[PDB]
Amino acid sequence: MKLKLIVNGCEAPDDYKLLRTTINTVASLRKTAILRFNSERLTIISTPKGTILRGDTGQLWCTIPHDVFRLYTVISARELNTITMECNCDSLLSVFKRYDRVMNSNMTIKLQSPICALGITFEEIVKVIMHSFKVPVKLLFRAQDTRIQEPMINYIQLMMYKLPPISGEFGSAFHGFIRRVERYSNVNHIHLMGVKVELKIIVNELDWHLEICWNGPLDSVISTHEVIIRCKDWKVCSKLYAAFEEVVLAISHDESCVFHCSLDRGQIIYYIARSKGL
Amino acid sequence: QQPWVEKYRPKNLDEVTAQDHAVTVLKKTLKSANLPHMLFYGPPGTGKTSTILALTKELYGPDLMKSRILELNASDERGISIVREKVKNFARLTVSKPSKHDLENYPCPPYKIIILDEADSMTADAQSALRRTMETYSGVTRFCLICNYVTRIIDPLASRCSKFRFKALDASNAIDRLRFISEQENVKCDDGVLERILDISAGDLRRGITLLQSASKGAQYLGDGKNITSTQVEELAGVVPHDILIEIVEKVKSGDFDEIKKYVNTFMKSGWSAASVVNQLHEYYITNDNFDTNFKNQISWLLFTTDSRLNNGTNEHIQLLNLLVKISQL
Amino acid sequence: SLWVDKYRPKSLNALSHNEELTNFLKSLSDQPRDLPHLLLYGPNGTGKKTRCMALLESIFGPGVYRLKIDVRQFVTASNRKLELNVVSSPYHLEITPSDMGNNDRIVIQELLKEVAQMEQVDLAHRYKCVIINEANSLTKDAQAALRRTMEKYSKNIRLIMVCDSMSPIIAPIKSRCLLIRCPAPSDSEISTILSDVVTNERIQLETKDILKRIAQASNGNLRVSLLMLESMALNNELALKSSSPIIKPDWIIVIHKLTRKIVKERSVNSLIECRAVLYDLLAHCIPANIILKELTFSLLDVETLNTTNKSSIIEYSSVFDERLSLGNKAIFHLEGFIAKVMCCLD
Amino acid sequence: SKENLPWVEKYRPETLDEVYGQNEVITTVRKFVDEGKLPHLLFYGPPGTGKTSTIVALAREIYGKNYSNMVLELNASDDRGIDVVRNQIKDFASTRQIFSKGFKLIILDEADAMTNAAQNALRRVIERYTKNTRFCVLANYAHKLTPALLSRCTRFRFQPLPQEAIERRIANVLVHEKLKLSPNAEKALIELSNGDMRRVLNVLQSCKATLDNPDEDEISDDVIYECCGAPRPSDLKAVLKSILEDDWGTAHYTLNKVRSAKGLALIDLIEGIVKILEDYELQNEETRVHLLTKLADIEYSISKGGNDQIQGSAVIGAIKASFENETV
Ligand SMILES: Nc1ncnc2c1ncn2[C@@H]1O[C@H](COP(=O)(O)OP(=O)(O)OP(O)(O)=S)[C@@H](O)[C@H]1O
Ligand SMILES: Nc1ncnc2c1ncn2[C@@H]1O[C@H](COP(=O)(O)OP(=O)(O)OP(O)(O)=S)[C@@H](O)[C@H]1O
Ligand SMILES: Nc1ncnc2c1ncn2[C@@H]1O[C@H](COP(=O)(O)OP(=O)(O)O)[C@@H](O)[C@H]1O
Ligand SMILES: [Mg+2]
Ligand SMILES: [Mg+2]
Repeated sequence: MKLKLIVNGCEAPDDYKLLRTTINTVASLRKTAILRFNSERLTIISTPKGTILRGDTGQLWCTIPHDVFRLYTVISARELNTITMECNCDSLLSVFKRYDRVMNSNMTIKLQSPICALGITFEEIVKVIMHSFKVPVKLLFRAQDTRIQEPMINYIQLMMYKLPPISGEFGSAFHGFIRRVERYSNVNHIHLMGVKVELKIIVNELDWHLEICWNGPLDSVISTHEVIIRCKDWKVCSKLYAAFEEVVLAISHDESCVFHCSLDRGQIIYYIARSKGL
Repeated sequence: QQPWVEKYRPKNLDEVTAQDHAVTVLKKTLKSANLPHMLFYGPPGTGKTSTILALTKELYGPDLMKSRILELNASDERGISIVREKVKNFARLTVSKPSKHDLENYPCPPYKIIILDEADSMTADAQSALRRTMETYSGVTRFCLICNYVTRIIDPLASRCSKFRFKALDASNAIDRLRFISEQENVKCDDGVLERILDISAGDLRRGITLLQSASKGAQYLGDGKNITSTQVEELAGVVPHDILIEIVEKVKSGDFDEIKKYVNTFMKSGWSAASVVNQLHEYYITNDNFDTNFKNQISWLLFTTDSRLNNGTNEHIQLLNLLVKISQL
Repeated sequence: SLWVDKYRPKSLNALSHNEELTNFLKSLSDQPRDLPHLLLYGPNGTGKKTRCMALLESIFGPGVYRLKIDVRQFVTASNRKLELNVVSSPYHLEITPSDMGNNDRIVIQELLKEVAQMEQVDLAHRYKCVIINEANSLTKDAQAALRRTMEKYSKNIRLIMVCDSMSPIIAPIKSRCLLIRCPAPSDSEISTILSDVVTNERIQLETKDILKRIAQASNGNLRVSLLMLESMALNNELALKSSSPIIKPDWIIVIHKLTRKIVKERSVNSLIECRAVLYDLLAHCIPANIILKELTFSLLDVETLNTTNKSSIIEYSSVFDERLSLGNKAIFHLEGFIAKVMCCLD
Repeated sequence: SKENLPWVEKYRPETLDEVYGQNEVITTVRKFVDEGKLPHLLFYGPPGTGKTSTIVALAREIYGKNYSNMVLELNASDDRGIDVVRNQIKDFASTRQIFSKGFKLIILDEADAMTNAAQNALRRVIERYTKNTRFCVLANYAHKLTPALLSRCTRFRFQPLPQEAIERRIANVLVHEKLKLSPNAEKALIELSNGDMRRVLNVLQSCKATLDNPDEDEISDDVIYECCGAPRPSDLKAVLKSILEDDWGTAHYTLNKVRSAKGLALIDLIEGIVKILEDYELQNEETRVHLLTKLADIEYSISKGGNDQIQGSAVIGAIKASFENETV
């Protein structure tokens, strides 16, 4: 087995930023993240695999291609040279932000120090300054990788919604509409709603029945469809929408909300489970 | 799927058994619109929450219910401030309009119901606050107070609220309901059982249903495919076997203090419940023809005192030993 | 680790002292979906918590024993900070509301209504159990919230509360639970468990009678007997003889000395000395109910007292235990019991 | 929409002529109105005896149309701390009257729920602004009122309603609802009321609801007892006879059979037996002491809950034991 990759911020700022976007999202969701270092792609998974006293059920499954990495030499004894690896997200955030600060030369990562470690090496010029980092990781086995499977979603009630891009006339407007739910301190369970189109965020309280809507023209990727979710999931959704041009919002009637984000490819899907039954 | 108590909770007023008085009054109120303020009281597991939920459903339907009902129970704060603000605000609220479907399918009387379950846990200050809130808004809001102990409800609120006493569910009262539940869950019971279940569960159908479910689970785990006997029911209901009780009686008869002390030590090592053995001793002694009237008077007062002391969360060992020693000197 | 924890049965098949209770637990755990609310009541130290954990392992599989402890903060009416420790594993929760005093109602409301409403969907929905140790210590206000909490939110949460002498548990709570009686082991089973422990621990044993002595001296208390076994194992260089003394806790010895003094010298100055001893006992957080119980059952073991004195002692003990239940200061009732005993003995 | 209301707040008197029972209080307040002088009143009595009805009818009679801006009514449902008394009550009873003239009214319903600080503040408001404002204090418990507050108020005591007042109100309600009532049902209702009219109206509403056709069928004592769930007098007499005369086993069997025939409660039987025994002429005097003490203990224990069979046998044993002194 051997793991090494070559990532340069300058050659492709977009995919490097997509990589940093992912690291932060998986850090914000919870600690640790599974790095399914397949020989031909990388999938970064942050799953509860559940919750007892917190409510953590959100699962993010980001797929990034191998072509994003300049060099993606990955070999092992598993099928199609699969290395799955769990590492604390704080250290990976620190490594990536340090490399970004230095860039603001290539970044070299090799699997070098059960409990293994990774090695991040890159050079800074002000003069020659070398920056070496070692994040403690764990060599997860194939058996533990088998039980990590993305949630299959039905298509009998999963209506899709093509949200307007972040850049353009509607970019700031839709961002404001998404974030308008964040200006109240009693909003924990938002209630999405879709009528066949309009996107209504409904807040239920004894004070006053708030009914935020979206009057702008909205399209569908292709009947009511209402899903109650927590507010942290919506914060993650807004952060995803901020850095994603193409975003798909899929709703399962009284079930779950699927936030599909693409970068034409590096794709991000956020699985959100209903908090309350309507 | 679910525990049989929550699975077989009545959904309409027809399913509620043995409480005919209150249920007919409420059913007649269905076709009228002058529902009073109701005070539901009775022993535990007698069908009060079931009755109020069934009535509220029959009144409003699943849709209007969420907008025309406010429920407060002991799991939420119900202080004087809460009673003065939240309950008064809900009573002040105008009656939400019904929809077309609600207007045609359900009766939808022109008022809202405030259900205060576990009202015996409210301080007298909160009830005093509730007095005029109940009164001055009687044309727009109806109040339901549910409790086990009426004496915890202050006299003004007991006067304002119409009183609906729920009878204890004996064998005769709830035998049909227990048979219904047993047959629908495919429970094979020997004759005599389903009456022992209701005799052990004195005035409590929740306890009887849970006992039946536990007996069914045992008989299913056995895989033997035989009926449930009364002995099994008494075993898993916490009833002391007749032989142990007979030994207790015989050691009391020979009034030696040390023998009784040693036997009580071993018996309390056996983990029995002092209330249950005290009850069984009551049955044995008061129904026995071998004792005279004077002995029965003294034993009745001793058992009453022991039961009252045990109801106060005292030490079961000390109370039982004192009771048995007192009986030995009678 | 202690021998009580080192040899704790981690499975429903590893429990080897009651059998019939194990059969009932297996019957309950065959179909976990329709599991009711349970109430385990029996003498202290018999193994009720072990039975609960074995049932939880039977239902949710191994992993219920991976306990994570976290401190969660509360606020009372007077806005003071309270810190309850919640021993939380996956698939179940442990709460000891008695860690707070009369302020356990806010815990039983906030912490438990939080999880009762919060569902456990992750499309599949499971019910997460909650264990309430020492259900007797609830103050009739936590139980009133408890009853509706578990009646209405049964679909998402299940309650398994352990207790001994469930008389201070209110009728609505008892009616809402399946009553599981856990009797204490006989001396033979305690001796067998101790034999297995010493065999796995390589302690040299002279004779098997010194295990029956431990079992009899522990009064059907598995944990107490195992702690005695470890004590005489580490105080005799891992070689136990019939000369090895039966060791009892310090407060038990103090109570026996107090009994001897009360029987011997009966005056107001003796009453004051007894008050000093009782204050020393209360300074060690020994609950007054068990202080009175041990005092009574040590005074009833004195052979110099006739039947009249013993009957008077038990009557006064019952009266003052009821007084202690409804009281606020324990010293009044302890001193009253001792004074009545000293006045009746002479 | 007065047909959409419970019978209690549907037959609430609107005029002073409709408040029955309290002849003397009504006559005196009518004289106070006629003479033009109204003192600071204090209405005290049991619940449901006509205090709020009387004060509201009196205020309506004094200010027929200006009632909204002439009367300030406060009750336990409104906060009445030191600040409320200092600000709201003082500012109301410190400003000139509306329309031509008059005196302002401040009704304090359930004033025993007020703290001592609020009453201590209120006393000087009462004594200082009495020229143009009069107070009415309504209270069920007079021990919660400061002695100064009681001093500066004119006391009117509302007795529990007599038989005649309840009979007249029952006749009015029967005429209004086209209901019938047997004389035995009238007696049963009188006895269960215990000087309360709200109880009468609630029981009558439940009796109308019980009847299959409330336009043809009457209400007998059987319907009264079935709906209210109380023991018939015959049942109480039979239980007491079995306890006093028969042996222990048959007395216990009779108690259980009588209880299970109609699902009677033991507390109702205890109260009925106490009412029956209060007429008994006991000859040992220690028979009464034992009865009263034991039955009060049993009633208290019942109130706290517990074993019903144990409590019933305790009742039987307490009665038989006490009546042992009678023959002595
Ligand atoms: N009359 C009845 N008919 C049918 N089921 C009943 C009846 N009384 C009780 N039950 C059953 O008893 C269980 C709980 O009864 P509830 O009425 O909800 O509780 P409860 O009467 O309020 O007792 P509390 O709340 O402890 S005072 C449910 O499973 C009901 O089905
Ligand atoms: N003298 C009376 N004449 C006619 N109806 C009466 C009389 N007294 C009471 N009532 C009835 O009892 C109902 C409520 O009694 P109220 O007088 O309003 O209450 P209350 O007398 O103030 O008792 P409290 O102290 O407030 S609980 C009224 O709506 C009437 O129907
Ligand atoms: N069947 C058994 N076999 C071996 N040890 C047991 C058994 N049952 C209980 N024990 C031991 O008893 C000790 C204390 O029991 P515990 O579960 O604490 O009782 P309780 O639930 O009354 O507190 C535990 O450390 C456990 O090892
Ligand atoms: Mg209830
Ligand atoms: Mg009033």
